[PDB]
Amino acid sequence: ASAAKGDHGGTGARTWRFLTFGLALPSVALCTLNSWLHSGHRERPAFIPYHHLRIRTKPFSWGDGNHTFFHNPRVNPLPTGYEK
Amino acid sequence: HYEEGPGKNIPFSVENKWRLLAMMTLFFGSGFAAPFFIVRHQLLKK
Amino acid sequence: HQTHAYHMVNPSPWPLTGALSALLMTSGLTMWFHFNSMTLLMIGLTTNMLTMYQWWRDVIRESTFQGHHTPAVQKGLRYGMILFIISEVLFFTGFFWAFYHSSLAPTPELGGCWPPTGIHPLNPLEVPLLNTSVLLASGVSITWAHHSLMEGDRKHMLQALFITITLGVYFTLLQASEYYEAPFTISDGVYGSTFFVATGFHGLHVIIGSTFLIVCFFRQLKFHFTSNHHFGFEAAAWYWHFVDVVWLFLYVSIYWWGS
Amino acid sequence: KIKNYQTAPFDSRFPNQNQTRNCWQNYLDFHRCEKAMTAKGGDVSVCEWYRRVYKSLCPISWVSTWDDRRAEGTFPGKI
Amino acid sequence: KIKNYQTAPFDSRFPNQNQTRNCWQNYLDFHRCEKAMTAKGGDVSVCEWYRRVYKSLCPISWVSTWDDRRAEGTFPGKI
Amino acid sequence: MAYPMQLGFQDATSPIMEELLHFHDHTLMIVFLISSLVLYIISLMLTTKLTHTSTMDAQEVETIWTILPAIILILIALPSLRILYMMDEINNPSLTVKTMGHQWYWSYEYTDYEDLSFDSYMIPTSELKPGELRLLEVDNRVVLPMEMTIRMLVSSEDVLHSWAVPSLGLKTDAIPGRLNQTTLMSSRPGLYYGQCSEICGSNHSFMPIVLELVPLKYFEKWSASML
Amino acid sequence: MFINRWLFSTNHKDIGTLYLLFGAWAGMVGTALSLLIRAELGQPGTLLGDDQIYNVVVTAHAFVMIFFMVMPIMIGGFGNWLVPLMIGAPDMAFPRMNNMSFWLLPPSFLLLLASSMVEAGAGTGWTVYPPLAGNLAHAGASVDLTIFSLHLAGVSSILGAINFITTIINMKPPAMSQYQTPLFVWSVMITAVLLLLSLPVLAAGITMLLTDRNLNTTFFDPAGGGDPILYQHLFWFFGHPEVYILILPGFGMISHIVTYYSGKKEPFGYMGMVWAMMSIGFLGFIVWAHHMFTVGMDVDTRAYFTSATMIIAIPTGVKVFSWLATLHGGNIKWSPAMMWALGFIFLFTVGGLTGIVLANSSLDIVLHDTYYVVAHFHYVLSMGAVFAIMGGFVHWFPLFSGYTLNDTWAKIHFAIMFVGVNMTFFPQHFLGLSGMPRRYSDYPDAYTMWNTISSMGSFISLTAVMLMVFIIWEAFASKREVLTVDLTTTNLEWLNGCPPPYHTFEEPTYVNLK
Amino acid sequence: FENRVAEKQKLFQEDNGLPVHLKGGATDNILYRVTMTLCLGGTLYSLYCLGWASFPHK
Ligand SMILES: CCCCCCCCCCCCCCCCCC(=O)OCC(COC(=O)CCCCCCCCCCCCCCCCC)OC(=O)CCCCCCCCCCCCCCCCC
Ligand code: HEA
Ligand code: HEA
Ligand SMILES: CCCCC/C=C\C/C=C\C/C=C\C/C=C\CCCC(=O)O[C@H](COC(=O)CCCCCCCCCCCCCCCCC)COP(=O)(O)OCCN
Ligand SMILES: CCCCC/C=C\C/C=C\C/C=C\C/C=C\CCCC(=O)O[C@H](COC(=O)CCCCCCCCCCCCCCCCC)COP(=O)(O)OCCN
Ligand SMILES: CCCCC/C=C/C/C=C\CCCCCCCC(=O)O[C@H](COC(=O)CCCCCCCCCCCCCCC)COP(=O)(O)OCC[N+](C)(C)C
Ligand SMILES: CCCCCC/C=C\CCCCCCCCCC(=O)O[C@H](COC(=O)CCCCCCCCCCCCCCC)COP(=O)(O)OC[C@@H](O)CO
Ligand SMILES: CCCCCC/C=C\CCCCCCCCCC(=O)O[C@H](COC(=O)CCCCCCCCCCCCCCC)COP(=O)(O)OC[C@@H](O)CO
Ligand SMILES: CCCCCC/C=C\CCCCCCCCCC(=O)O[C@H](COC(=O)CCCCCCCCCCCCCCC)COP(=O)(O)OC[C@@H](O)CO
Ligand SMILES: CCCCCCCCCCO[C@H]1O[C@H](CO)[C@@H](O[C@H]2O[C@@H](CO)[C@@H](O)[C@H](O)[C@@H]2O)[C@@H](O)[C@H]1O
Ligand SMILES: C[C@H](CCC(=O)O)[C@H]1CC[C@@H]2[C@H]3[C@H](O)C[C@@H]4C[C@@H](O)CC[C@]4(C)[C@@H]3C[C@@H](O)[C@@]21C
Ligand SMILES: C[C@H](CCC(=O)O)[C@H]1CC[C@H]2[C@@H]3[C@H](O)C[C@@H]4C[C@H](O)CC[C@]4(C)[C@H]3C[C@H](O)[C@]12C
Ligand SMILES: C[C@H](CCC(=O)O)[C@H]1CC[C@H]2[C@@H]3[C@H](O)C[C@@H]4C[C@H](O)CC[C@]4(C)[C@H]3C[C@H](O)[C@]12C
Ligand code: CUA
Ligand SMILES: [Cu+2]
Ligand SMILES: [Mg+2]
Ligand code: NA
Repeated sequence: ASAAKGDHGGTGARTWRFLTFGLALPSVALCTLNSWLHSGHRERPAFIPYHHLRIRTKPFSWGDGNHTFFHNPRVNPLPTGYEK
Repeated sequence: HYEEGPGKNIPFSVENKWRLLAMMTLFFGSGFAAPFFIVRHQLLKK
Repeated sequence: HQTHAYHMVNPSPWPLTGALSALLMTSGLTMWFHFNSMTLLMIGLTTNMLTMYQWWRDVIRESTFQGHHTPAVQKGLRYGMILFIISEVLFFTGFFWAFYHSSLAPTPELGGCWPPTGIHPLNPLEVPLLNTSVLLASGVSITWAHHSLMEGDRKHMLQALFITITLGVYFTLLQASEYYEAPFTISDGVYGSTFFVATGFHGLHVIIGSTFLIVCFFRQLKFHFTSNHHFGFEAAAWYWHFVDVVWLFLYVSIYWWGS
Repeated sequence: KIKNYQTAPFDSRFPNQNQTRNCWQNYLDFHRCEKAMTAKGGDVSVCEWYRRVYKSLCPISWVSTWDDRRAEGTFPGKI
Repeated sequence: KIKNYQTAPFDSRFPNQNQTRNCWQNYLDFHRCEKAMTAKGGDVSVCEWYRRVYKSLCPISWVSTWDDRRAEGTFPGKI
Repeated sequence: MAYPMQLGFQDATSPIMEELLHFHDHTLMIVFLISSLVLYIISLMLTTKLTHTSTMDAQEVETIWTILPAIILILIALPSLRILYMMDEINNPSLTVKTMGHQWYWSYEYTDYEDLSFDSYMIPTSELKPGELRLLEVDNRVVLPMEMTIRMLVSSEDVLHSWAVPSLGLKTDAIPGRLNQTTLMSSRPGLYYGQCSEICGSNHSFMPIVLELVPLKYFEKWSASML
Repeated sequence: MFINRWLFSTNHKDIGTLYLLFGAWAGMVGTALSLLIRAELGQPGTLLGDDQIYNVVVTAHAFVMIFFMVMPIMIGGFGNWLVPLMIGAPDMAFPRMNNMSFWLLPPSFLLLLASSMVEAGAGTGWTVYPPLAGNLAHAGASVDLTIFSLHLAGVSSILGAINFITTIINMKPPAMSQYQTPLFVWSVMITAVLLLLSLPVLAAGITMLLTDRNLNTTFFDPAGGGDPILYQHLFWFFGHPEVYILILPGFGMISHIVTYYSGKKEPFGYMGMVWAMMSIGFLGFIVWAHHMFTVGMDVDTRAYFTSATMIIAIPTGVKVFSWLATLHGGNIKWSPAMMWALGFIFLFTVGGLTGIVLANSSLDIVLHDTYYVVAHFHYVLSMGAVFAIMGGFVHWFPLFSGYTLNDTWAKIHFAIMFVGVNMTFFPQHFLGLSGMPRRYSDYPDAYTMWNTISSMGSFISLTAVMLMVFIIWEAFASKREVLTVDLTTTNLEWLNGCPPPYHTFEEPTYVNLK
Repeated sequence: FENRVAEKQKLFQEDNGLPVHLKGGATDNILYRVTMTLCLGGTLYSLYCLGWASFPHK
């Protein structure tokens, strides 16, 4: 490809700054708009004690040994189901 | 600066061949003996 | 006196403190995983930080302050950094191999499908896409920073570098939040395993990369770099592009194709 | 009826040393068919072939585990 | 029995404007089921649901062409 | 089984193991020829007072010692691959038997018609009947019909193991969550031994395999009575 | 001054010396372990205990011989000592990082010893395959200490690889092209490239085993959708390159030794030797699955791996015939080093040939996991790698120390070792063909004769190892200082005397471009 | 900020025979002693831990 713009006479600092503020940051601003829009807590699915999930072959070296490192009560059920 | 030349570019001394024999004996002997004593250790635990 | 251009380094204690800190960290991880204690690990992490700090400090002293980095020495450092990055690529390759192995032939325990039954993947068009625009954008700003430095523009170099760092931090915060929000965990079978270990090691590299860029920012503030000699910045930029490319592969493989 | 089965015959879909999927597939097929017949008012005897094949190929512990899970509601496969 | 069909219901597998595969899938399903039942000694009435769905969704000319091809031995789908 | 002071392979019990014996004889001759040729040349280079120490040209003799080995490798690969594909041939078995590896014994399952299954443990040395082989006998043998194509499925319920019977040319790893297939066909009746071939812990050396090959008729009666 | 010199070193010679010392010590540990193995198999029955203590011994023997003896000696020892001298460099590119590659080894070794001290040790085989190596079949810290040992040894080698490649590419005289560097330097660079590419995959794999054991991941656990075979692929992807990493520096030293004692100014077909090592290095990355011929792979995959594996015989053959062609027309000096090199050529060839037998997946069905494999690798390792190390050691000892060994005693040492290793491993071919499995603490009665003879051979080797320690002592005890060495015009490493001064090449060599 | 590199160059090139890791002054000494103490002390402690883990506590 070749994009859809032009310059190339000499790619320098001014050109890269132009790309930073004219293309890169605007893209980040759009994706930030999109993300902080499609967010919203999606309703957690019913719990099913699947044997291939919530694996426990050895307790974790922290807490009560049954909670994952970044455990989220709202969406991460324990092997026995969601928490209170 | 450091000492240079035969017998001076090493971490052990070769000034006395008997003291050297003692060094080498402990050095190589400890290595060879270690597995036997670890085996003994494992047998004496259960 | 020497009549070659290479660097004869002063006897240093850091290789030893670094090696011992490695023993303390591994010993420490063992103590933590099996004898419920973090004491060894804490000491190990501390001496490791101290070793790296002093070792790299000395490299700056030897180069910026003592002038030991002749063109030959700098050429060697270039090869060294490229080789290091190559080994990092191969490390990630092992994780990608594990991902594709598991996902291309889903076993019966998963329901014989991918993603496994019970797994609800994140939407690749949401935060994961944002993360992608964040890293690609930082690739552009670090290039502006590079050109500014070469053109002798101090203000704009600092400005561009600051933007690059902010973007790296933004990615890290976004990823941290995603980790907390994810409905699946590292214990959720091979899907959680591959997902967290691969993106986790990648996140670690982003933190290392940002730290490297921060070091460059402060060395720049202190006028260490000349418009022609600034290998530290070049290495940080190559490492940063590497981190960027690994993300693109993770994005396409795990977040998109693997969903 | 069209049977007289000795053992599960060669299946071109699973021609290699790894036969894990062959067992799995037939187990799924039988239980899918058994569910369709028990539902729409028909006879499970049509599902016979799959039953014989999976019985022949699948380790007893696998079938036993899968059966326990279908009852528990944790069977990961689609039936 | 379990019917009282008005028209083919929403199918989560085909939720988009392009419904071509919905028709095709149900056509295949019916003829696969019909073949299984007529074979192992059973009743085609179990295949009814698929027949109603494909008949509702599929253009007459498509069904007609597919039927002609199954007869000719040129039907590209697997039945 | 292996006998005292054995040098080569156990006598072939299946047509495929016979095939391997001839392929090995073919390969071993090449191994002997090349290794003795190298030993000879070493001695030839070292037994002369004549010298030639100036620069020697190599782009001529290297053609010889590149093309020759290439030809030899093809002469080994041809029969090797013919046999490889032969072992993969579709044969359509008359019986399917499964074996599950465990720490430390094997269990067998003949579930084609009846639900027959049993464990197979090594007979402790202290318990051997006179004339029985130490470390090789088991309480329950794998009764199988001779001169018949049998499909063996191998897996494990714990760690890795490997199901082997040298006289039949068999070795199939027993991997948990995986069902490996191999085919068995004995040209003769008898007892055929093998041993676990993947390190599995404490008693890896003590979980043998014993096949009992008998005519179909006896196989059937045995089947029934083992209900 | 002692601490600054030996603990804070930034000198390639001193660092090479540390490596040689460490490797010599490790060799004693590895020898002891091999004696325990053969003592257990010396007569029918059980000597030490069941397969657990036995396999903890077998596993440690392998790790020690490979990671702590062979690699440190060849790469860290001879590599550090000779590479800079052979290209006229003042030192390594990263002299400080070089010191860390060394210092990571003692901690790495301590973790290996710790793993055998705690619990019941790691009796998993050096391949550490799960589920046996998992947290249920090997619960406790042992396997975790083993993984950590490998991590440290891994980092040591990766940093060492970066240092060697950089030094070799960047620090030769301006006029010297890569095609003007000695074959040993070529052997080290290629070895460094293999290490750089292979170790990171191993690291990935053992890290996944670590998480499966401690963080509840399931990369190799079918219950979570994992696969034990995935580990095998990851391990062997590193594992095969690893065996070539163990022999390449050996090939390099053999080229130097054969050339030197043939009274030749150069090895026969230099460019063919470079081509051969590069080809071997390349091919070594696409053949790993030959260690998995019985796991249940598709037949086409097995036909490919059989074929790809045999191709390596071609470049390896060029090296063997080139060594013979270097001897051709030479004024042969029957020194002890030459003897080790001649034994290497023959014994390595035998080991390589049985490797070709094993490449055939058809035959490997029956030979896999039997003593035929053990025979193969001990001919290439215990005879190949070890003879190259012994040859290089007796050849360069005068250079490193400034003293000469007693040649007669060195020739006696060679004779004893030659008998020992052959008596130990030759009978193992029979045991393999006849079906004796690997990793067994006891065997069926029929295997008694060959196991008895093999164990006696291992005692002969022990006698050789003890004699070697005495021989080194005698050299340092008598102090016969080196005066002159022949052929310095084509062996630059000797041109600064014995031992060379701490700092060499402060004023670089002069080399015209013409 | 102002460019003080020249000052730092003077300090680190001062012919006082000090190795680069201690040439900055007294603080280098302290940091070094802290680092080395934690390393060696931590190593002794790890050896002690190994000794403890080597034996069963039934
Ligand atoms: C130590 C125990 C010895 C027991 C001996 C046999 C007893 C037989 C009884 C009675 C003998 C007659 C009745 C039984 C016949 C069985 C035939 C069979 O089933 O056949 C297959 C069998 C038996 O094969 C044989 O047909 C035996 C072959 C023996 C070759 C020996 C070379 C020995 C050299 C020096 C002595 C050994 C140590 C050093 C070996 C150094 C490396 C070769 O199994 C093998 O394949 C074993 C060998 C594996 C491959 C090694 C390949 C490279 C080897 C040597 C190259 C040397 C070249 C220069 C020439 C040789 C130069 C030195
Ligand atoms: C370099 C690798 C190496 C070396 C040299 C050896 C050497 C020996 N090994 Fe081996 N061995 C392995 C690597 C090696 N081994 C591996 C990888 C395995 C497989 C492990 C597994 O299955 O998991 C194994 C397995 C293994 C087994 C099979 C165990 C089983 O399956 O149950 C046996 C059995 O006899 C054995 C015996 C021996 C013996 C008697 C020696 C003797 O020849 C040793 C004689 C002594 C020496 C040759 C050392 C001399 C070197 C020095 C002391 C350095 C000197 C110093 C200077 C010159 C500076 N080894
Ligand atoms: C120094 C180490 C070293 C080296 C260099 C090699 C070299 C080779 N190895 Fe070996 N190998 C090991 C160490 C080594 N190996 C180890 C440690 C194991 C076991 C690991 C474990 O399970 O623990 C092993 C296992 C092993 C296996 C797995 C067997 C099994 O587990 O069932 C196979 C399979 O193909 C194999 C093949 C080869 C081949 C073909 C070569 C080739 O590179 C050899 C090429 C050389 C020659 C062929 C000789 C010289 C050539 C000529 C004179 C030219 C003419 C020749 C012909 C025309 C054939 N090796
Ligand atoms: C914010 C994004 C950046 C990621 C990293 C940041 C913080 C974590 C701490 C260290 C991570 C460094 C490398 C990754 C190692 C393991 C994967 C961790 C990735 C991660 O952080 O994964 C988390 C698991 O945490 C866990 O177990 C982690 C448990 C923490 C203990 C670390 C275990 C240490 C093992 C290290 C092995 C080192 C070997 C490396 C060798 C290198 C080469 C020799 C996921 O959380 P979860 O609750 O399961 O799911 C979320 C549900 N809401
Ligand atoms: C599905 C898998 C998923 C995982 C994938 C994850 C990530 C993707 C991969 C990569 C992307 C990451 C980062 C890329 C960004 C920057 C890298 C830096 C390159 C750079 O900027 O290089 C420059 C020039 O090129 C040079 O080095 C050229 C010189 C190079 C020297 C080093 C190489 C030596 C190593 C061995 C040699 C190989 C030999 C080849 C022949 C072998 C035949 C078989 C710097 O100059 P220098 O060193 O002085 O050389 C002087 C030559 N001009
Ligand atoms: C699967 C196994 C494969 C088996 C291996 C087969 C081995 C090959 C066998 C024979 C090779 C024949 C090569 C013929 C070369 C002639 C030798 C010669 O005589 O050597 C020189 C030629 O230079 C030159 O090629 C340079 C010198 C000789 C070059 C070749 C010598 C090396 C041969 C190999 C050495 C033995 C190793 C064999 C490996 C198995 C002599 O030079 P000139 O006479 O011009 O000058 C002398 C001055 N005059 C003119 C007054 C006489
Ligand atoms: C690369 C350029 C050279 C080109 C040569 C080709 C070599 C490798 C590339 C091909 C990889 C894709 C092939 C996948 C298609 C098959 C799908 C599949 O299904 O393959 C799967 C594994 O593939 C997998 O992970 C494959 C995982 C990858 C393994 C390859 C290892 C090489 C990686 C190292 C190279 C470093 C590169 C640096 C990166 C820039 C599973 O195996 P099956 O046996 O089917 O098991 C199913 C059984 O139930 C039935 O028998
Ligand atoms: C919470 C955070 C903690 C996490 C742990 C890791 C933390 C930080 C790692 C960040 C790396 C910082 C590196 C700083 C290096 C500063 C020294 C430097 O950059 O030194 C430069 C040389 O490059 C050099 O050595 C280049 C040096 C290369 C270093 C790059 C290595 C990255 C380290 C990765 C380690 C982990 C591996 C992955 C784990 C699985 C000096 O030369 P110049 O710049 O030309 O100056 C000279 C001019 O002034 C002349 O006029
Ligand atoms: C279970 C947990 C396991 C943990 C294991 C941890 C192992 C060690 C931890 C402590 C090590 C950190 C201390 C800092 C190391 C910096 C080395 C460095 O920066 O080395 C540089 C060379 O490598 C270069 O450039 C380029 C190369 C930069 C390498 C940076 C070092 C990072 C070490 C980790 C490597 C991991 C391997 C990655 C693949 C998986 C500088 O070379 P020197 O010889 O110093 O000087 C030469 C002078 O001319 C400079 O003026
Ligand atoms: C290759 C580079 C990788 C090197 C290794 C990475 C090292 C990772 C260190 C993780 O350490 C931690 O350990 C803990 C476990 O002890 C935590 O505390 C916790 O654990 C507890 C102890 O039981 C609880 O009391 C608390 O709730 C708390 O979450 C914790 O925050 C965290 O810092
Ligand atoms: C002080 C310095 C000017 C050059 C000098 O030091 O003489 C200025 C120029 C550009 C730098 C700034 C850049 O414009 C980028 C940043 C923008 C601000 O929003 C916060 C501080 C910020 C991080 C920088 C701080 C500022 O103090 C810098 C460092
Ligand atoms: C072209 C290259 C270098 C020559 C030089 O510049 O000196 C040489 C070195 C080694 C040679 C190779 C080796 O001699 C091995 C092979 C020998 C056959 O005679 C031809 C192909 C063959 C594969 C050679 C091709 C080519 O002539 C190579 C690759
Ligand atoms: C072994 C590895 C798979 C590892 C894994 O399961 O994770 C696979 C991936 C791709 C495979 C290769 C590619 O599919 C291409 C080739 C296909 C041929 O049928 C055999 C060789 C062939 C070269 C393959 C060999 C082997 O099966 C490879 C290398
Ligand atoms: Cu079971 Cu070894
Ligand atoms: Cu290999
Ligand atoms: Mg095996
Ligand atoms: Na024994």
